[PDB]
Amino acid sequence: MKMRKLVKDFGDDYTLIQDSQEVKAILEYIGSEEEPHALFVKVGDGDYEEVWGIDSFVPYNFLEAYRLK
Repeated sequence: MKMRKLVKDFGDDYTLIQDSQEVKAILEYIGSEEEPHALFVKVGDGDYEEVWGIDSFVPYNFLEAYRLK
């Protein structure tokens, strides 16, 4: 499983989440103690198939995202 991925490599099958409150909700949902400021999520079959975070609120293609789910 690839545990790290460059933002620039997140295609259209992913969605960016920046809303502070939604990030918090998601993190609790998946049970993560990590504190990213933005998420890249892949939604699948009515659930979150993947959840990745970046420590920056603004997404830069060069940032490295880390998989949380």
